[PDB]
Amino acid sequence: SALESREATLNNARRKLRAVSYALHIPEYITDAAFQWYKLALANNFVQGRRSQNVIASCLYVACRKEKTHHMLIDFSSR
Amino acid sequence: YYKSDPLCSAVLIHMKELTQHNVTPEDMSAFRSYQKKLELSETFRKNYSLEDEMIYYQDRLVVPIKQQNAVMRLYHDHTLFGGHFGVTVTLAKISPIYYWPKLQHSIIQYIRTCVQCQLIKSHRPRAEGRWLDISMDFVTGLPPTSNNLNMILVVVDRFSKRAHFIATRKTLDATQLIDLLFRYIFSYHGFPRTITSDRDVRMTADKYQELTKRLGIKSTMSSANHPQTDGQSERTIQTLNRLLRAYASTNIQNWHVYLPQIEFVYNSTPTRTLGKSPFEIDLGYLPNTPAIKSDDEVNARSFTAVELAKHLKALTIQTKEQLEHAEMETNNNQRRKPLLLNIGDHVLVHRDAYFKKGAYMKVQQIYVGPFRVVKKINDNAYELDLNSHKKKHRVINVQFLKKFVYRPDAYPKNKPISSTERIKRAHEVTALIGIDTTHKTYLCHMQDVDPTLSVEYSEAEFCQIPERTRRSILANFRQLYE
DNA sequence: GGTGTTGTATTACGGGCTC
DNA sequence: GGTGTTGTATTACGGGCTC
DNA sequence: TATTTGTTG
DNA sequence: TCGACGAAATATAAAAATTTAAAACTAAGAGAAA
DNA sequence: GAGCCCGTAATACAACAAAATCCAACAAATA
DNA sequence: GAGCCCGTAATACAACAGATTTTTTCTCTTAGTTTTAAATTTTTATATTTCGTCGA
Repeated sequence: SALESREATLNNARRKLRAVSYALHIPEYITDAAFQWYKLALANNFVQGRRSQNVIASCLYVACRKEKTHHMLIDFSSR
Repeated sequence: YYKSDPLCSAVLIHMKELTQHNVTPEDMSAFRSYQKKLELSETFRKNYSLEDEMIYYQDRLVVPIKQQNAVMRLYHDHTLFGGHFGVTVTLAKISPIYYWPKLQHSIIQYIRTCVQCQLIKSHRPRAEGRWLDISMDFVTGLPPTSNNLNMILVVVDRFSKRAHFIATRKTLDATQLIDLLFRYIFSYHGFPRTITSDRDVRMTADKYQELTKRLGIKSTMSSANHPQTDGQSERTIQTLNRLLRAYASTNIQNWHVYLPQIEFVYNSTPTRTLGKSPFEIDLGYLPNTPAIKSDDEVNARSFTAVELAKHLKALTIQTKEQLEHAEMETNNNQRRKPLLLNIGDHVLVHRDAYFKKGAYMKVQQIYVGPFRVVKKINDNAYELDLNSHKKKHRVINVQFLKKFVYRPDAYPKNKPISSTERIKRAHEVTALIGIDTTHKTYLCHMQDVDPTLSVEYSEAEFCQIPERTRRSILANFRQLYE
């Protein structure tokens, strides 16, 4: 179904976001806001051809920036 | 109670013989005692934490076989402060402190023996409330909703004030015969003795008489002219407005879905008039479980489930509706009711964003989305970013300002931004307000967003939707307006 | 006329001891 | 956290009689 | 004479 | 070992102009399990 | 002990245990 | 009674009762499609980062 295809993509996004968050040490509500921003990105005809780490890093950064915190893009790019 | 020394010649110490094995002078002809002990002790129980010269084991005394008649006599004699009351209340108050193995048989045996001592002479052969007088009502206008379902039958209890929204198939096809089938489909609660639906004179209630003659119920569905003293017409009026508000929402996953939640929330709210909520005005239990866990989307095995659950938490909308319509304020205070607005909160502005024009029979009342305020000039001139600062497109008067754009919990969906967003989210709509008078632009209500926010549609993405019903309802709203 | 029937863990009953 | 459960013929046990 | 159609380990 | 300068990397807004993924989105295919 | 009537009233015993296709093969029914 | 060892020996309890395909959703797995955005050039003034080099 149309709603069935969304769930697998959202599950993959959640898995990758949690995998990065396990090394970023960010709280739960930041990850929740990042996942809702990822849902908004998919609703905006999500940018295809981009690397997966780029878009999840952008969503994680905008979620960590929407509340005043300390994380820097180098920490996102430290692998 | 009667004594602190139990009589050992009974089943009590024989049950106490589970693991301590005191002594076995059970009784004369004790065939029942040992089989009862072995069966009801070796199989499941393993209870009765043993105590010396005590029968507390649970928190109830284990009354002996010899002592039961005396304690029941002292508990029942009205001269000895017993009351001689009914079986139910005596049975309830006799077992928080007494165990009485086979309590019910002993109680009913004592009652059927002592009835000759105190005979009761209530009349056997030959007065309102709790599904005795009932009334059901129809609705007038309602969308087809993807399965030609355009009907809602509210059934208002005359006493308990409990409603039931049913018969959501068709306006006329489920009105001759199937309305009897629908009254029968919620009549598993019970068969009312009188129905006073009060909608119109019908060929129905003749076939209803056929079913109640096929069964033995003496019901009647006369509904001669109307019951209308003071309040039932008011109840109908206030009921239909909420159902018309359901009419004014949810064009996909329609009101034929999640209507039970609407019924639960309606009968869960306290009436505030003459008593409490309908689920406790006749039933008396079942807290509503208000928490629906509208959080933790990152920990979710099914994200469609949490999306629809976040939709399920729209009960705040219904409660706000029935609280504000429970529906006025203080006159002439509204001019002073605008107050000091702090920098940072999102501000909603009226129609004159940069152009003020003749909006299409305007019922949107603020017409656009929120913006952020950064500076204020005076008490009647606030700066907030709408357009480029050419020709002063930045500041407007406070009469064109509002304050409140909050509660994302009650409104799950965000604000759509782009056309490519709008193409995909186009098939999630609530209402259509009016075409923008400039050239062609549509103004609409979307679903699961607050009605204050509005979303702009053009004809490019307007061809991929069920929009026939949208401009149909806009046309009949224009007919009502002019 | 022609219409259940044994394998199997499980458990109950006698010789021999303490009485 | 999460793990059987009642409908049904059939049969067993007290008041009242003979003792 | 081939294709069916009742019932039964 | 503090000062002095050179210089690529980005944005930037377009017009463009060949190859490279690339991740949503369908669609078998097995495996459950009343 | 010894049994009987009668009136309740316990009492193990089995049914819910997904539903419905045929497989192979006797013999009836036409046309 | 009261139990125990051990050695035989009865003892109710259950399996054989035609076996297989379907029926209706769901949920990983794994290969094919589609839309779309992106790898090397000009370039233009702006600015800051990070090397990179040089000097007394």
